[PDB]
Amino acid sequence: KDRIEIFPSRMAQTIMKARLKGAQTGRNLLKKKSDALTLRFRQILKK
Amino acid sequence: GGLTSEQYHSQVVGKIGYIARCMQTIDPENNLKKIREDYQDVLIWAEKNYRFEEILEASKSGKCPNDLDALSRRSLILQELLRLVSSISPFKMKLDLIESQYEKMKQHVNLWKSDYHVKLNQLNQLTDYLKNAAPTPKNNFLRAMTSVLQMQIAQYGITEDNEGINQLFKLGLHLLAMANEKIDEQYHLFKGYVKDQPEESPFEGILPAEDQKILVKTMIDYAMPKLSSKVLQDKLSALSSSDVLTKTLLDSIDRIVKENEKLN
Amino acid sequence: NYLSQPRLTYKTVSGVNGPLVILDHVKFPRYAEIVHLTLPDGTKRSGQVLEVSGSKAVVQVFEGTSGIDAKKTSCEFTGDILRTPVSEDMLGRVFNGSGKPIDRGPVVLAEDFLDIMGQPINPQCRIYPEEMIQTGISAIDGMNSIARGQKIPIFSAAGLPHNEIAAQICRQAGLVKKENFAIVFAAMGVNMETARFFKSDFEENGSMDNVCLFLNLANDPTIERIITPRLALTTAEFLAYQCEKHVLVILTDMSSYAEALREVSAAREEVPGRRGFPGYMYTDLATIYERAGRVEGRNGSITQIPILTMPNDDITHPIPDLTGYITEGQIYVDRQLHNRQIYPPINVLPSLSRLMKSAIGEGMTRKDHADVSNQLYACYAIGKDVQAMKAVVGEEALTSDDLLYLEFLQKFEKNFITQGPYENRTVYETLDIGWQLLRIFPKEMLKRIPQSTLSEFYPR
Amino acid sequence: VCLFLNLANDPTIERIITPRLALTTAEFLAYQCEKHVLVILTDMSSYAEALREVSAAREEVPGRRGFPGYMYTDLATIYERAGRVEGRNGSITQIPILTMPNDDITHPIPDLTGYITEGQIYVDRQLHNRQIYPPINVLPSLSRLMKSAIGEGMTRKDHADVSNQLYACYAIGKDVQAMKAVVGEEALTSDDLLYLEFLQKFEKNFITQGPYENRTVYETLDIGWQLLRIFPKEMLKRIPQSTLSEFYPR
Amino acid sequence: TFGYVHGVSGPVVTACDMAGAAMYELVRVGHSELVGEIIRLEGDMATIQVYEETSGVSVGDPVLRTGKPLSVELGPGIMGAIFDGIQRPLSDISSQTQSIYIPRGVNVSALSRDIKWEFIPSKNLRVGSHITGGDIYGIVNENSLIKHKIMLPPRSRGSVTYIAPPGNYDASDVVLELEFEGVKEKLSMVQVWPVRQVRPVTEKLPANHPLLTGQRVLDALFPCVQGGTTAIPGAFGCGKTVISQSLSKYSNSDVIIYVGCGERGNEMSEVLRDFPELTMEVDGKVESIMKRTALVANTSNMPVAAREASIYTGITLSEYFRDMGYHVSMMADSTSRWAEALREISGRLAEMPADSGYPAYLGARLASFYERAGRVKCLGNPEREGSVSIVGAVSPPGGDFSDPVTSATLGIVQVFWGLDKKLAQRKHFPSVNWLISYSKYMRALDEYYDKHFTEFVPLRTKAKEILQEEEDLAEIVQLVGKASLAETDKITLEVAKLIKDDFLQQNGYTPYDRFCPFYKTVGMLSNMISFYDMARRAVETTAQSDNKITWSIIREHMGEILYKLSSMKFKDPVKDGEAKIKADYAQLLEDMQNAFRSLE
Amino acid sequence: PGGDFSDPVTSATLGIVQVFWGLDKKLAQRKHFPSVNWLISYSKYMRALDEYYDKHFTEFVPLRTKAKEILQEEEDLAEIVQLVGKASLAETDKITLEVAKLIKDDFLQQNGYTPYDRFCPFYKTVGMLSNMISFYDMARRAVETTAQSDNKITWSIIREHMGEILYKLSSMKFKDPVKDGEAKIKADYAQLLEDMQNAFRSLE
Amino acid sequence: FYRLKKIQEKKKIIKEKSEKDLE
Repeated sequence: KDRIEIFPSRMAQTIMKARLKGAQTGRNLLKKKSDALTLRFRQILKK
Repeated sequence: GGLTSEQYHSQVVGKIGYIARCMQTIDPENNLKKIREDYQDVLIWAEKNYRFEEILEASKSGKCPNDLDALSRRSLILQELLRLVSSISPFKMKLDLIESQYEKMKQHVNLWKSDYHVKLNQLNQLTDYLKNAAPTPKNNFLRAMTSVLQMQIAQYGITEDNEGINQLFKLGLHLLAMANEKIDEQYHLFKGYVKDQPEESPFEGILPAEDQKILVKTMIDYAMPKLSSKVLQDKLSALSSSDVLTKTLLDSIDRIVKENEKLN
Repeated sequence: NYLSQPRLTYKTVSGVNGPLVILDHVKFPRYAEIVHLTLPDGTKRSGQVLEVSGSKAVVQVFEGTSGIDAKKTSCEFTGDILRTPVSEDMLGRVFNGSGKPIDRGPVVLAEDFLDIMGQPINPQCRIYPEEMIQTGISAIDGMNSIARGQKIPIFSAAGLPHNEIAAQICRQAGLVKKENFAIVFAAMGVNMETARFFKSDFEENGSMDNVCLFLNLANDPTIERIITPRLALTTAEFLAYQCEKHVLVILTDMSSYAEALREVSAAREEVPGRRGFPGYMYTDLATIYERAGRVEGRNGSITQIPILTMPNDDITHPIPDLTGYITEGQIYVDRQLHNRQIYPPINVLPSLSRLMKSAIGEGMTRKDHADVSNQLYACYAIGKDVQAMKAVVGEEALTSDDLLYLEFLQKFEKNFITQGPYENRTVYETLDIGWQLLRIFPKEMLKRIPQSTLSEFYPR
Repeated sequence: VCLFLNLANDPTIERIITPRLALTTAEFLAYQCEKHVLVILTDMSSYAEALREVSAAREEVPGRRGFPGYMYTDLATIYERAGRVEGRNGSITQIPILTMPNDDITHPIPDLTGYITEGQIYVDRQLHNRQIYPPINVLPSLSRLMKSAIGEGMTRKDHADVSNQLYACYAIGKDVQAMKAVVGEEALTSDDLLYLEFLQKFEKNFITQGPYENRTVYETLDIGWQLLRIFPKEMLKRIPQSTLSEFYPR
Repeated sequence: TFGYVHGVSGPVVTACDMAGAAMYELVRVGHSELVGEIIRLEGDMATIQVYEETSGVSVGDPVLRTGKPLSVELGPGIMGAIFDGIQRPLSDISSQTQSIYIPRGVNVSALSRDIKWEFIPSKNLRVGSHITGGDIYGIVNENSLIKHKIMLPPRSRGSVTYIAPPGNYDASDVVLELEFEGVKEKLSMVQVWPVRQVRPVTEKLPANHPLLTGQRVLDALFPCVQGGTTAIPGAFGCGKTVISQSLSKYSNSDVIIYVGCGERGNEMSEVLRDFPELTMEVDGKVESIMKRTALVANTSNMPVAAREASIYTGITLSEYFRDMGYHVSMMADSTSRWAEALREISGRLAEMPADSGYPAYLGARLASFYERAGRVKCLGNPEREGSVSIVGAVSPPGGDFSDPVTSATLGIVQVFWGLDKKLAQRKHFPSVNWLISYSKYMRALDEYYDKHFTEFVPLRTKAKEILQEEEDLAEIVQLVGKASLAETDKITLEVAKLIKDDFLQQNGYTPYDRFCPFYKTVGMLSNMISFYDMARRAVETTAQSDNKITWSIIREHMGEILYKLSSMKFKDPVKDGEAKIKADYAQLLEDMQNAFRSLE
Repeated sequence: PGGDFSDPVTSATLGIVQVFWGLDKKLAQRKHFPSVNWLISYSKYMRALDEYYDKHFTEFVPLRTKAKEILQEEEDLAEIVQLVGKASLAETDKITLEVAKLIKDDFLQQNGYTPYDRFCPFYKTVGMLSNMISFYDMARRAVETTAQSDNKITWSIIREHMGEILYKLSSMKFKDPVKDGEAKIKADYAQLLEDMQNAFRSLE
Repeated sequence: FYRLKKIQEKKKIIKEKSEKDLE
């Protein structure tokens, strides 16, 4: 629910930071996808 | 959040002794009957030559007045009147004005928030800086304007909204703030004051004759560079015979320079 | 002048416990008094008094206590703390972590016996950093310039070539040159191969006349690893503040220093603090890092470029974390650039030389330099952002300007950041390389450079 | 009224006895003089920090966040002195106050207080940042003694049921808001958008109230019904059909 | 008096024959007189936490106990000095030693001896007269600015037996002698006070008069009060220097005390280079701000207790100038690095760690620090008010405010000036974020504003609303483009831009933005909000009609009004008199009203 | 304890050792042997060994650098494919993924229990990598030579024409170091280089 | 930290007792 239920350890801190970089990268890539499609969508509406 | 009992009663005996030391300076002759009567409780305990330990034990016993806030209000009113009377040392205030200003303060809600305290702090601020008044137009003008202020305060008090006093604070404080190299702006400010005062001789007799001559010489010396013609320079130079600063000197300078503005 | 009295020697070893030998009946012992131990076989050994209490003196031996006994072992107390035999002739020479020479040369004939601990530089006597030190590396000198007297750690990680960067800085570094510059290179917990690399790569390449080299190996005693930074900084203080030299100190692994502090704290039976390091780790790191800067009325100045192997590649760890609090910005070596074979692997995006605004200016470099670095930063950052766009949209979806930021990124990594281990670039040549990359864009696109600077330098 | 003041500049160890003095005065007034007393304990977090300080300074066995292992019992020796007692007309009521460190509800200070007291009143940035004074978030709030106090003669007979349905509607309102923030209204149902509108109507009328505005429970329940009337009668799934049939059309 | 060193383990020295010593008594250990405090007693033995490096201290070295706990000397010569964290004066250390180092075990007195300052006794005093703690027995004219009131220490009281006549005297010369209970005390201009103990006062008052910084963004949106406690997020890209230098040059604060609580070596020297070079206008003269300030300074490598105590020395000094009747401002520059030095003491003492490794008492150490602020009725006879404000900079790790030192500080301080890197990267100085910043003192300042600036409360309210609408509308602007918004939204955005770029931004290096008086701050914001109210009236009053007003129609009919509004920042109080600036603002108001009369 | 390299034994070891072969749970789980992560492992001895390599194996250093580059660009391309699929990938990015698959599955991968892979000599090792990277260079040229041209040589046109060479490339691992001596292996791989060049020449 | 502070306290007590037993 509120947490991923990974048990606390110095390993788990490392894995969550790796996943956070993963999720922030995936956010930015999907945001670039959204921006590129939104630009085309506005251009296509103008057309 | 407060004081230890020893500190609290120490502050009481201090304030009680101090109100008496203030009476001895605001009224060495005992003329101010209504003011002295209002402090009779604290004054008795200070006038009797009790030891510090005896009056402290009397404060612990509550035979002395022992409310620090009550003593603080009483002491504050007397100190603010004492500051007023001290700040006007060259001009004694009329006794009826002292008791009147005291009654206004006694009846006021809070002195620190009062316009009286603002005006008095301005009177002190202008007065205090003069202890280092080396010869220069700014300092000569400030000694002059402050001497007028001290006389007017001795004639009107602080709570009276005399338009001259109120304007004189603004002009004096502006000249005090005005940068020391700004000789033409200092000259223009002081010139403007003498033109705006209703009297033809606002500084006459208020300050030493040597200082009056220094004012006349200051106005002539910082006017003369504006004249290009030797005849008009000589006509303006001749004004240095006068000792008292007057509107007629300014009007003489103004005529002679405004003639030079068309004679160049 | 000198301690005229003779030294005492004690057989009275009341016990041994790990690295500690506990003398008793000792006369007036000092905290941190240096002692010489003699073993039963006549072997000499070194040590310091780690605790004193009445007649007891708990010596921490430098070498392990192996061979010490209660009855034949003799401890000689020198009556003073450890002092460094220091002199200007320490330039062109190689020392172990205790300050003994290892270059086949003689002991140091000293000009002074400075207290190893040093003293705090008086903050009113401290002067602000005022001019650049060239490291010779373009990713530092053209993007993260180092002011003479700044502290700036090179954050790195296990397996990255930071020792090669440290060595290349130590060869190439110098003043701007529009003999009075000296390097104090000091290396802690170094594996014997990297120690051969540091010794050989300086001695083979002429630089020695302007470097003093301290080596402490991974298998050398943990207490000599604490002393190594203090010798380095004591020599750097002598060279700068007694001898006017501009000095660059290269402390090559602050992590193994911090691990040595962890052991010295365990030696006093102290309870471990944050992440197992001592509570006072900030003051010990500060006692190393703040022995730096310029001082009023002297030309000498100690700059520090520490190198710092980040545990687990994470800046949050107390070693990098406390270092970021004390030092004026940081350089990051990056595994991403390393795997891409960009040597030096210096990532100019997270890196920041905090005092570069002081280091760069008219009469210290070309007047354009600060503007060039700002525009290069923007173009590399935007190039990375456009590389993330390319990854989503493919080349046919990009604009002409996006293709310029990609051409810029490719050429910038492959010409500006990439240097090689022996090519030396002065700040002037780094700026001409910078301008060669900036010229990829039309003049009006260089938005962080003034039009006056563009008119003087944009044409190639 | 009586006040016991220990200020942030006063000695920290006095904070151990500061609430106990208040309670010892309350026990005299309530149990010996039969008065009713409301006892306010301001900054139980600053109290708990005085315990954390003493604990750390004595090397006491730590619980979570380094508070003493006995912190629950020390807090209980304060809190449990609230209550009525047999044959005395008096009553001690306590309203402790605590600022949660980093707003964390799982922090030992709120958490142990949570176990000891008869439910919690809670205040939240989600209300305060929108100027919704008093910023009392109902969902984390509860009262363990409310169920026994609610009922006929003490309150209107419906009050228990009105409460139960207000919690359900406001809870669904928060959950549909959490959904909308991802997906927009296009993936919500018309009923979900009605719970989102209920949340807006609810906070602006039920919670929002002036610093001198006094409301009885009966006016509060009339407001509660005027909010519950946002849904059709058959949607009010926590309330019995008789209560609905009497009050829903009013 | 002398005890003897029993043992040494790291920075901790055990001593013996110490039976007459006290907990937290300050002690000199070793022949070189290293400073340390008694942290434990165990009989005739004492354990001393030494501050300085203990290398070379020997068993049987002397232990000379100073009778008093860690304390600040107070008197003339405080002004202009660079003290360290234990009040060793760095200027005297440099001058006397002729060395770039602080030598281990300095003995230099905090106030220089043999400087015979001009002293005037209090004209009301007499032999036999009563006197109490906080009574002024004279004045020392150490600087042209600070007439330094000399006053009886808060514990002392009695009957005056001697006062020095007018003359030249120093910190060691006896100035006052008094008898109490048959016992005589001799006093000098130097006074000594325990650094961790609050200096007592007649009443700690509510704070109600503004501390003007001269910056529009601060003084308009998030005001601070004399006596108030505020905080700043100190970082590289924050722009803290713009606040700090402006406060020292222009504030209505009679004394400034700045405390370096473990700044970085070079960053400390940047501060100590600037404050001498900073100058201020007073009485039409120009003078160095060193006439009205003192710097406590500590680099990160200074002794742990010198860092930890530096914050407490700053406020002990500041309370002493408060007690003289001065409105003191204290700046602390690195409360995070202070909490680290505090943590290092706990780590050496082996106290149990609390949240994030900080000590359990960190909340109380911060709270008892900030509670030493405020306005006060001082002790003694003249009834004088005085105050200490405290600016406490904090360094949230990576911008995370949840660290206990930062979280507690923002929980304690009534004002926060949220400097933001995103603003400083665009040169938006002072770079204060107008959404994240806050001030709790508004309810208290409203008394002053209602008296002196009655229009201001409506204006600040509308300003925050306009700025909040910009942030909320910006999402719609990105989602559908600015052109798709309503006319009331479009004029709202333009005024928010006008406020952001021409009111909240202030380039303090320029002649015109150098300082902004409160009258100019009200007049600028009054004109901007008057234009907003008229624009809003025109668009809303014409909505749904045939004839309709929009931002383009307004701009086409009155583009000179938008230009005149932007020009207001360039109007300079040094060149133009306050009456002239007021008349110009009255003209802009009449101009915009007549301009809107062409549309409505 | 959980394969975590932040563990204190690993941390102390990493400050000391000049070579570290970081084996990875994800590779071991998918039964990639010998399970070495090629983006976490390192060898500080490269500096010294480059003297031996430049004396005996002059092609190897270029190949070693290009190999690690191809493998790092594989991680970049492999991450983005999770979101974008193939749609953004340039024809050179496809050639990078194809050769990265050959290098990962047919060069880095090696079966420790099967006699064809129990041990691999250096002459076989350098020859395998020489072929796979010579294919990358020639394929990358074949694509990029057609940039803005009237017709593009795509990754698919390459992959179809080169199908025999791709099968030969993957097959290089099967040569038995016992029965097929270094002379025979080098000769076969020289025929693969000639076949590879001639197969690419049909598109140039 | 707590466990190790208790261990160090037990050692301090055992050191003191071992010295006292020699008097």
